[PDB]
Amino acid sequence: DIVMTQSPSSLALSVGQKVTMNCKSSQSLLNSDNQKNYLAWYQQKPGQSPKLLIYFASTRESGVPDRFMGSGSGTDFNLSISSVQPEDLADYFCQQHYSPPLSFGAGTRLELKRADAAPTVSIFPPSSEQLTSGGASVVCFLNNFYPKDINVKWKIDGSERQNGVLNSWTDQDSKDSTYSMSSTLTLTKDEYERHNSYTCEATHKTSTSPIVKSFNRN
Amino acid sequence: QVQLQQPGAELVRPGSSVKLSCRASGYTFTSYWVSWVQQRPGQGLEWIGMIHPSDGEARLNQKFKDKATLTVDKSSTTVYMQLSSPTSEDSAVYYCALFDGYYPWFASWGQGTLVTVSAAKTTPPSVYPLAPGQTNSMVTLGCLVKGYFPEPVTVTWNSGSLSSGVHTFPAVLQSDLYTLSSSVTVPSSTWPSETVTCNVAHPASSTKVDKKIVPRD
Amino acid sequence: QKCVFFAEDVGSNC
Repeated sequence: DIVMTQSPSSLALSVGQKVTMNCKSSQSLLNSDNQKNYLAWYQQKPGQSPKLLIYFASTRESGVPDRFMGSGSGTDFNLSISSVQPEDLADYFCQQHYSPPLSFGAGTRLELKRADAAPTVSIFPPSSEQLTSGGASVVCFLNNFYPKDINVKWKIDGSERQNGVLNSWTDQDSKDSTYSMSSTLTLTKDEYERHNSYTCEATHKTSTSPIVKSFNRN
Repeated sequence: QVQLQQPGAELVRPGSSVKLSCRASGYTFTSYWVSWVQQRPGQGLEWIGMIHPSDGEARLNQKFKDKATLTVDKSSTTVYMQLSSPTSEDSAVYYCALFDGYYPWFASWGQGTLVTVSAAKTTPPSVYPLAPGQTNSMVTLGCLVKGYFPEPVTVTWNSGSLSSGVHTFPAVLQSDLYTLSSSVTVPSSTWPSETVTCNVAHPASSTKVDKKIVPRD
Repeated sequence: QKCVFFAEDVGSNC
């Protein structure tokens, strides 16, 4: 099986800028007899099926704008866009069409650059309604931050807690180009009632210190 | 135009028969290879294998040798992939795709079928209001949507009339059921004087729940 | 036909 490596897996861009996305393969895709390289490129947008951009490393599929350009040879390939447009904000992955089984890269996601923004952190205790049913979910929203990289940690009465933490992230905002994250610590009511102090802790580039929201059960 | 028509979503019970359909039109069904392609949640694409509908010859990826069975119904020009012994590991989007004529890349794709493998019963959501226990110019309110099955749920605020300042997060798997949350950010001077209610529609359980967010006592 | 234009003829049906 031929292995396809696309690094890095995301790029932050201004519109109008040239971007170059890399694809390496574990075996040369060059055919010596015809001197052609057997790599395809695809564009995918969330909730949509992939779209053919390039085949034989550098041939644009008809209908594909000429700002899209494929290049390289052997094990090293690049997809460039000369002026990145808003509609070009998508996932792009390579596929060797050299030998079966066909194989794809993990893709490179193209994202919009914007000023660093600190997350807005809100922590919410369990509602009385959940409690009477033997469940205690503590919710933490970390909203409208940039860049996307964030680490959230929970503390119960001083101790880090990992079991029962479930996290969810939004794709970049089409309005303000920020990212948002939801972190939920789910305990039994029995464990929730035995502790006082609940803290949600954010590590983000925008701060030297944890961004922290906590409540006491009293 | 070439068309490859796949269903939006199939729910398949463990140790049961995932038979996925790909209806072809606008081209000679019997002339070209049809591939199946796997996309696990944000994990990149896996080629499962391909079948030639002229005679039903199947070349599989070695990875899917004991897992995938490919067949063809020439009279309904439809391609079937069947997954044996399916687990939650096989929950993914499954695309069918056509080679660009005789060339081993994909000009034409189906919309894909979201396959969920699970033994969960249809369960409506529990909706919990998230209200603030501190003063600022803005205030964030929420809804925790917990223990529903299957996907999807639809969340609006004030029946769609609040849309700015809304973050509805993708669902996570919790206890073989789905949990999800939604935050809304409004001016502090306006809450709770102007009411804020989250609406959660779960079509599969034929259920909708509304929770008005009231201040904590 | 069943032939596929892979770079090599091994397992191409060509």
